[PDB]
Amino acid sequence: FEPFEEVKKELDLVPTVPQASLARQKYVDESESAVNEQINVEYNVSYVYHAMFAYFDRDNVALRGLAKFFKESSEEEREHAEKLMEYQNKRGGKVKLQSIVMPLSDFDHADKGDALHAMELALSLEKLTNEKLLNLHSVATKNGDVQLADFVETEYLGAQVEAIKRISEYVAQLRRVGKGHGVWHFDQMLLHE
Amino acid sequence: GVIFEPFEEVKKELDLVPTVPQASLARQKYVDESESAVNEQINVEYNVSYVYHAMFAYFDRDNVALRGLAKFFKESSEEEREHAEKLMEYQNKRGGKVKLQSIVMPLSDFDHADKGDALHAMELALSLEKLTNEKLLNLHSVATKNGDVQLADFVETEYLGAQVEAIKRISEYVAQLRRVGKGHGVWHFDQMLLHE
Amino acid sequence: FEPFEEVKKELDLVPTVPQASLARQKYVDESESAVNEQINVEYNVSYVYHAMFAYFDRDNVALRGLAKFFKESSEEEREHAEKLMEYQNKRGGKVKLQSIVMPLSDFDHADKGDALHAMELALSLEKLTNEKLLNLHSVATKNGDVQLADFVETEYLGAQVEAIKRISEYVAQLRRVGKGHGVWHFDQMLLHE
Amino acid sequence: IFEPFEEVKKELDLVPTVPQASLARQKYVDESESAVNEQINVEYNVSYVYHAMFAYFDRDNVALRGLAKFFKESSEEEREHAEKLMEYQNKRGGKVKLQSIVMPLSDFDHADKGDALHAMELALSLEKLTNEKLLNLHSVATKNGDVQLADFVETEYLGAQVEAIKRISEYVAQLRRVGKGHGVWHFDQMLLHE
Ligand SMILES: [Ca+2]
Ligand SMILES: [Ca+2]
Ligand SMILES: [Ca+2]
Ligand SMILES: [Ca+2]
Ligand SMILES: [Ca+2]
Ligand SMILES: [Ca+2]
Ligand SMILES: [Ca+2]
Ligand SMILES: [Ca+2]
Ligand SMILES: [Ca+2]
Ligand SMILES: [Ca+2]
Ligand SMILES: [Ca+2]
Ligand SMILES: [Ca+2]
Ligand SMILES: [Ca+2]
Ligand SMILES: [Ca+2]
Ligand SMILES: [Ca+2]
Ligand SMILES: [Ca+2]
Ligand SMILES: [Ca+2]
Ligand SMILES: [Ca+2]
Ligand SMILES: [Ca+2]
Ligand SMILES: [Ca+2]
Ligand SMILES: [Ca+2]
Repeated sequence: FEPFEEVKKELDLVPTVPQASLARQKYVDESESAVNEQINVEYNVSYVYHAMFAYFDRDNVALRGLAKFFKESSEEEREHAEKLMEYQNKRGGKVKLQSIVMPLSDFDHADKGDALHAMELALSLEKLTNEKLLNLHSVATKNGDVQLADFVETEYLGAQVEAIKRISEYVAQLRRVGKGHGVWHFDQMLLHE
Repeated sequence: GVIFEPFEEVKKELDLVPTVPQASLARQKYVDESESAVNEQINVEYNVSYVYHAMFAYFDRDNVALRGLAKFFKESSEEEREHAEKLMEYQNKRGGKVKLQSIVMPLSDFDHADKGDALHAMELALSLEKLTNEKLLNLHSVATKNGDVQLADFVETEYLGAQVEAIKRISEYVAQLRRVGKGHGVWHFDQMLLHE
Repeated sequence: FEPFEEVKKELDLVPTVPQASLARQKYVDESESAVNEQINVEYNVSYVYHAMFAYFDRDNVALRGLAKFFKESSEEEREHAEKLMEYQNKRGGKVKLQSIVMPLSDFDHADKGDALHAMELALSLEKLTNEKLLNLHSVATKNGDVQLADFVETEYLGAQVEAIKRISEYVAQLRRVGKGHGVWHFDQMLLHE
Repeated sequence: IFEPFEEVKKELDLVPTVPQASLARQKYVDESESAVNEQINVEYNVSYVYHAMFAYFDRDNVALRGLAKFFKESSEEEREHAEKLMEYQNKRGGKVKLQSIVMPLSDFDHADKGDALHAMELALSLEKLTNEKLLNLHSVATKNGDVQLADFVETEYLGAQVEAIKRISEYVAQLRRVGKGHGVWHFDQMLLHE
């Protein structure tokens, strides 16, 4: 091994124009795009959770535990997006934030009750996010990006499994306690959890 | 530039949420073969825990009196049970159902005239750790073959690195026991282990 | 009393073969065997409780208080087995661990509800263990082993009575609160007890 | 049904007897052992090059104390990268074989770029080369089916390598922005106190 002989083809590949990443290495456009797509997925879920917070924070709904949970969840989802934005820049890809569509605003449900409906929606959104994460992982693996696949596994896939179980447990408890007094009590639990 | 519509895309995720009470709500892309393989590994770890407990019980005998080895095997048994429990918790995180299986009777006596009890037991422990490593790698192969990305990662992250460390650690014990020789040497090594 | 006269009959009986216990004194094979049986009983209950924990830790069951209680109980039970293994060695008996059978995996019950059913099962297991402990004490007394009897009463019988009252109270409370909200509430109490 | 005492037989009589043989080694093929040794030499060589760069920037007539400190610290860290692989080799029961280290360049001045920018561009290229080498090592592991070696490379090296590449890229970018003379000296003061 001769660093100065083998580093030559590396020093000649150092970008000249100011707009090109100096760090980018073995990071293909398809991977860059998939990371941007996931940033948009996380940001969308953040926005949906913020909508759910705004619903449960209504005076006539008055489920303070669920409001707090969705408010904190929204904040956490934004962090998930930001971590991906930072990762994008670590790899020398360019972050491209995309539009975020209007979420629903009302989360009432006659049969299920608002709490259960909202938690079932949250569970489905977390499972949807997991599918998107597995897709980002598929793009990494298809393109042979070893470090991207590891990043997704280490920072996202495990936590997503945990998030899914946590919400699943909420759905289960909400189904057990039933509407009315039980839901209010579950909400108190969540308020103080 | 709209590339994702959560409320349109969850629709299929919503009408897939179980209604029957015995069904997991969390389970997602976790196939029966993976679930079974995790149950099998739980039983592997629990068996090893029981075997180490048998070894503790032997070295704790008044006439054997190797307190460092007894302590090591006792702590190893507890750690192995933790390895089993972490897999049990993982099963439930993935929405699989834990099924504890029977645990076979271990040997009770670990004497060996030629090698000496201490070296014999450490070589046995080494072989058990290597066997467990093989089982773990087999569990990993099941995940990779079925394309379970997160199960493969769990196994690598939580088990494989530690297993390599456990194997080197016990290998070092075997080497030292061989170096010090039977009698005074083994007793001294045991004192070291007792205070390690 | 002449220690050195009375002792020469005890000094020449000190075992010489390395496989023989030096400590063992007035400890008959039946007592040694009965101690090994109780070790297996305690270990079996540890395993059953671990199976109970694994059931209540399911996302769709989501009774965190019961899950925690059975998890801690499994650990406590293994400690009960271990203390008997150590006792065996104190008396110069040889520990022989035996097979542990596969326990039930599922604990749902349509009529009683899962929580009440599992607590009634736990109560029955503790009563069975008590019967086994009293049988062990009986073996000790039949054989005139004074210190084995003492060890069982001091270390096991009192604790067993407390465990049985504790679980009986859980059963009673579960019956009082009823299924649904009540069970979930009881579970919260247990979670924080 | 799992029977530890039956299945352990295969392994129990595979336990090596000769003092020279690893007791730990399991599913670790010669090609992986060799590739780990190669990477040890890669890291050690980069450590040596950074030490050469330290020695240049520490010259009284160059007097870029921030860059000197940065390269000195980088040299020590690179030696730690080498040593972690040496320890890993022993964890897996492979035999460490240290190789020769070639003479590095001693002077890092550059008429057009200026010494600071040239040295940082060189460092960036060295880190990218090391990344390619690490990915090669990972490829050897994957090709040979060594699950734990691949995991070790990803966990201990690849993420850190990405961070080191971004870090030095940022230095190159800043040196380009501030330009030669007062700007470089000021960047150097920043790095000195970083
Ligand atoms: Ca998320
Ligand atoms: Ca932030
Ligand atoms: Ca942040
Ligand atoms: Ca571009
Ligand atoms: Ca939990
Ligand atoms: Ca283990
Ligand atoms: Ca634990
Ligand atoms: Ca535990
Ligand atoms: Ca099933
Ligand atoms: Ca990993
Ligand atoms: Ca007990
Ligand atoms: Ca203990
Ligand atoms: Ca203890
Ligand atoms: Ca006997
Ligand atoms: Ca008494
Ligand atoms: Ca009381
Ligand atoms: Ca390095
Ligand atoms: Ca060091
Ligand atoms: Ca060799
Ligand atoms: Ca990995
Ligand atoms: Ca930074």
